Amino acid sequence: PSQNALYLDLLKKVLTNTIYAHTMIGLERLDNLQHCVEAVLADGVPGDFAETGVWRGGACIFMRAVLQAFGDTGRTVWVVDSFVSLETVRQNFARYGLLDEQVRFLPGWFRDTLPTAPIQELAVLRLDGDLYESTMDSLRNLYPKLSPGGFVIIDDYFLPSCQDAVKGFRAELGITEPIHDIDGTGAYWRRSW
Amino acid sequence: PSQNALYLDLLKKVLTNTIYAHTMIGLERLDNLQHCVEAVLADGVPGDFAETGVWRGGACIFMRAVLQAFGDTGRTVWVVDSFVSLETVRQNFARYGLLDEQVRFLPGWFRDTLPTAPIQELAVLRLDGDLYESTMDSLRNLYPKLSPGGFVIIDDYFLPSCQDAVKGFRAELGITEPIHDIDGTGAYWRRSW
Ligand SMILES: [Mg+2]
Ligand SMILES: [Mg+2]
Repeated sequence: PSQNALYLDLLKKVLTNTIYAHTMIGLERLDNLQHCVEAVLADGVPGDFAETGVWRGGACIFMRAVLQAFGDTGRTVWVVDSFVSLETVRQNFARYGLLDEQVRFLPGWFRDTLPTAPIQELAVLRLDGDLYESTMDSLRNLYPKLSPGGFVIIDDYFLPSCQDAVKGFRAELGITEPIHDIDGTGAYWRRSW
Repeated sequence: PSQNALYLDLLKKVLTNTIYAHTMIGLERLDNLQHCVEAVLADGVPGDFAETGVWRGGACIFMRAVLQAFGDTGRTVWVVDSFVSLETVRQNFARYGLLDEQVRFLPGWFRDTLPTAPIQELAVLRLDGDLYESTMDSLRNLYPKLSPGGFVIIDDYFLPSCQDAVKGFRAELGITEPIHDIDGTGAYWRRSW
């Protein structure tokens, strides 16, 4: 059931700066990110949230905001990137009053930070898969933490080179859950039960 | 009881542009405007809302937003000024998706538009009382429509010349409901029962 719909609808107008930028990903993809997050809450899919490649942080701020909207104080949002520096993203969470303990930051190269990542389980995994290595590093390390019922979201999936990186990973692991389109740009799938 | 608090809290961060301008009046005065509007809804004080001197319209957008937040479809918000033109304010309501039938516009000089004003009753009357004539025109014409339990809000009350205009009006009508401070700038009073 849709708690604080108005809040989240306004926040998307604001994050996308449609109101006068904090995320390039646009409305349709924030919409997708809302439904996936609301599904894991409603269905009881355990785990934290995590985005690799956050840029200014809008998507991570938004995921945090949905947790705010449904009164979930247990799940953590993981903001993972090299760093548009870290402190700028931090204070981007602040301006929404969401810079708190439900937001943790993993600064550094993915090669270095992800294998030893202090994440136990995920209900949502998100990546702006522009590059081959970034995508594999993210999927290979973090996907195994993705709980059943959890979602993987790939923001630039339909870029052919991103496609191929992704098909390659799904072949490696024998992952066969079917991919669904979002907007001709991004795509996602829900891990099986 | 506080419906959609998160929505309204975010909207104030946005209207005041504390998030990256739509109202100069600031947080404390949007806060005051929230409590007064929530009181008339909770207490059943009938009537529309009306602001004279709106500038970009932020306060009027906000009043409309509180109606959005409490699911009140009956009350109208009156946006009253000469016109930073009218159409700019209109599309300022649009960017929040609140440009609808619960918002009506009274363009023109107060001398011309207010005596023949198509307003029946008010629960909230608001003015940025910078000038003597604007203040009197607003109070004299519209205050008598203010229901019992209704609020009058004067955004620049503590400016000495605004003070005196206002004391003058309250003397004229034998209005004795005591004035309360907001922030050292604005002030308001609640009409008696
Ligand atoms: Mg992208
Ligand atoms: Mg003023």
